[PDB]
Amino acid sequence: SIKVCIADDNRELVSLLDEYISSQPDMEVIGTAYNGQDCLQMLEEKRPDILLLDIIMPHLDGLAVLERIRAGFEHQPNVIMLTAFGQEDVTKKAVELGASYFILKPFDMENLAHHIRQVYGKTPVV
Ligand SMILES: [Ca+2]
Repeated sequence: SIKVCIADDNRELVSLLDEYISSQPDMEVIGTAYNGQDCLQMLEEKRPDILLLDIIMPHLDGLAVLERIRAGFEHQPNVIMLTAFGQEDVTKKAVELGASYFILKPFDMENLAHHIRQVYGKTPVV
């Protein structure tokens, strides 16, 4: 199954995401975090295939998280940014830092699941 981790400081949203993704037969939520530091700690412990990553969060933001994942971890989930902040420089930074996809809030759950499955099933070297 696709193992998903969720990082966002909106607790209600995390619960909705967890409920929906848990209802998909091919997916499982293996961890959630409410800020960037907790997200990094969660990634030390869990090895998701997919990370849903909010940007605006306390302690450490999702772009700092993205940069740390690429530089500091052996195992790397494919990351889907899921944020309200789709500012021109931020989108560009996200792709430079290794994000696999970037979805704006507000979003539809079905579209999100569609992207999860495409990103998991993705590279250029055969
Ligand atoms: Ca936020």
